[PDB]
Amino acid sequence: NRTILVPIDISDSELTQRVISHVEAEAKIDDAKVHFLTVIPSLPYYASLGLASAELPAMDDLKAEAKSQLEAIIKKFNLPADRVQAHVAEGSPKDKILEMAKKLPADMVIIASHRPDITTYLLGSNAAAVVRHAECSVLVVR
Amino acid sequence: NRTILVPIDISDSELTQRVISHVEAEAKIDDAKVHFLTVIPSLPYYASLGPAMDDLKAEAKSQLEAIIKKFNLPADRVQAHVAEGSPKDKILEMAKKLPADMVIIASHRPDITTYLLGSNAAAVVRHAECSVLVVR
Amino acid sequence: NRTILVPIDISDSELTQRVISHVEAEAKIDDAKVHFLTVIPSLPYYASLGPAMDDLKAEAKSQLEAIIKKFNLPADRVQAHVAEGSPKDKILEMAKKLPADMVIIASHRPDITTYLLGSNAAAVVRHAECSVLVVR
Amino acid sequence: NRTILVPIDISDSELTQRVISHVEAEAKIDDAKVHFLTVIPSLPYYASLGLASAELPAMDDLKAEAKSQLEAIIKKFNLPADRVQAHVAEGSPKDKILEMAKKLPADMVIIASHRPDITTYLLGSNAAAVVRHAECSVLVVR
Ligand SMILES: Nc1ncnc2c1ncn2[C@@H]1O[C@H](COP(=O)(O)OP(=O)(O)OP(=O)(O)O)[C@@H](O)[C@H]1O
Ligand SMILES: Nc1ncnc2c1ncn2[C@@H]1O[C@H](COP(=O)(O)OP(=O)(O)OP(=O)(O)O)[C@@H](O)[C@H]1O
Ligand SMILES: Nc1ncnc2c1ncn2[C@@H]1O[C@H](COP(=O)(O)OP(=O)(O)OP(=O)(O)O)[C@@H](O)[C@H]1O
Ligand SMILES: Nc1ncnc2c1ncn2[C@@H]1O[C@H](COP(=O)(O)OP(=O)(O)OP(=O)(O)O)[C@@H](O)[C@H]1O
Ligand SMILES: [Cl-]
Ligand SMILES: [Cl-]
Ligand SMILES: [Cl-]
Ligand SMILES: [Cl-]
Ligand SMILES: [Mg+2]
Ligand SMILES: [Mg+2]
Ligand SMILES: [Mg+2]
Ligand SMILES: [Mg+2]
Repeated sequence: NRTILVPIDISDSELTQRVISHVEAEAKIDDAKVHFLTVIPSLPYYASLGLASAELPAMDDLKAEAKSQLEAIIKKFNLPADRVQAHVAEGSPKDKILEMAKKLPADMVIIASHRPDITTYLLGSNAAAVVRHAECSVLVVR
Repeated sequence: NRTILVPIDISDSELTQRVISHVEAEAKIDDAKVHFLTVIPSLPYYASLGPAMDDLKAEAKSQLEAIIKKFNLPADRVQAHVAEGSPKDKILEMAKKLPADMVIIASHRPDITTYLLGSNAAAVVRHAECSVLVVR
Repeated sequence: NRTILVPIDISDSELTQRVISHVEAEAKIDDAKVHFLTVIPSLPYYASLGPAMDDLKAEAKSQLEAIIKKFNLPADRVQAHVAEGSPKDKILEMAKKLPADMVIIASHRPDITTYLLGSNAAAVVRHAECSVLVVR
Repeated sequence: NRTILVPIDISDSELTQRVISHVEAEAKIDDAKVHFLTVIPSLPYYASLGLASAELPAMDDLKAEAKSQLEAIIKKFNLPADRVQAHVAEGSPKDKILEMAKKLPADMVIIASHRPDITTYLLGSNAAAVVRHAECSVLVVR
């Protein structure tokens, strides 16, 4: 039965805190499996400044860390342990979200509109791309 | 408790058929009130080139009421509305006035063209102050 | 050399007045050919509720030709066109068919509402294969 | 007279190479001043993984470096030296582009649609935001 994708940006509490009741409600409808995905973004510009000569941490360690934080966030959702799965990817958030939505495949993607503290843009760049490009239903949470 | 706005384009059966399961589900979560709205478009271009709106509104209301019979919803929790104007304008205005907690809309009319999101879905998902479910 | 497509909404004087200086400038860079297009909208909603298009097309052509007289462009480098359909559809189709090297469009009808980019400008800037100047 | 903003992402040759003839042509119309801006993007997510405990280079040095590369890119435009100015900022590219467009103020912003090598998205996140949110004309170059 139903598969729901919940992209999580571990860098912000509220983008997560907002979706909780929606993800739970959508899941309870028919005991769906809920896949949570955090994406460690690629750094093309910093790359051009010589930062990877210059050094960022190993991607293997960055993913292990991002995964541990995602795992803590997942536990904030009241969902049975067998209906949940944690994923970490590397890339543009929108690219990897859309890739996973296709690969699973997702029947619904549940995302926040944007970061709370910034009002100006009514839709964030990832939310906007995902809404437009997903092949499945997309719930934009406000 | 919750209020759900369901904009319906009475001229497209598939846009309407597509959201049925989602509306029914979303309503049942907490016995929400469901408002259906259809909007008779403004024709400003035609105005530049030179029946009664009363009558068009009654026909649209009649067709929306028949469409509502395709949804399993409690009769006492449902309301139908007809408006005149740009659809996105009147959808957004009703979302603020109700106010709506969710708007449920289909993405676009699928066809042989390259678009992925319709002009009204795009404006609604962007400008609504509440959550928006874009159905595919 | 270059081909410039200039979609005109004949019903809005300001959308048209706003691009005049940009079209004139863009043309003069290299003595470009300028194609003006106005699109008579499709009314599928009205079709669901139940004069001649020949006649509407001739009136629109006539109004577009009068609008073209507000531009300083060489008469031999200008062409006017009228189409029927969704404006963005027919704009994009003509941009591919000419093909256009640039499309020059105004952003939106400014008014008391929150929108910043009109439905046709948005689709054109996104889907055109060539450069697009969005005029403010 | 006229002021043109040309946002440049120093991390890609073609996003730059494409705009050249357009920027020159727009400038020659009436001897406009051309402001070039590169934005060093803020790294909220990497921040949450402890990378700034963990270390990226000093922002002062990152800006000096980004500026030196921008300066080389600017010289690829056939423009008089007194009608050109280089800027570096820190933040979201779209935020800082829009800020500068307002502050100058810009009469036109000239931007590429997206990165060449990625076809999927017809408009990049920064291009899309700038087109929508700029108060002035925006030329999207393809
Ligand atoms: N790195 C990420 N990994 C997983 N999901 C993400 C990531 N970034 C964003 N998202 C998803 O997209 C939602 C909306 O965030 P988005 O990035 O589009 O807004 P924003 O941060 O305000 O925009 P911008 O990133 O353009 O500043 C998030 O709530 C989350 O669901
Ligand atoms: N006239 C209308 N009245 C009420 N709601 C509408 C109307 N038109 C569209 N909608 C709502 O918006 C949805 C998406 O339709 P939209 O018009 O955005 O797609 P489209 O017709 O493919 O795009 P466009 O009208 O740009 O060509 C519909 O499922 C419906 O929920
Ligand atoms: N009927 C049309 N024919 C030809 N070009 C048009 C037509 N309508 C709009 N355009 C082109 O698109 C531009 C922007 O108009 P647009 O319709 O996108 O704004 P809007 O009317 O504010 O939005 P909407 O029609 O969504 O409410 C116009 O300046 C014109 O270049
Ligand atoms: N860091 C930057 N500083 C200055 N301008 C930028 C920056 N990033 C993008 N731009 C401007 O925006 C244009 C289009 O790039 P955009 O980032 O929107 O496309 P993309 O890289 O394909 O998208 P994404 O960044 O969403 O992957 C660039 O050509 C450039 O003019
Ligand atoms: Cl926005
Ligand atoms: Cl699209
Ligand atoms: Cl907008
Ligand atoms: Cl796109
Ligand atoms: Mg973000
Ligand atoms: Mg429609
Ligand atoms: Mg219009
Ligand atoms: Mg980019």
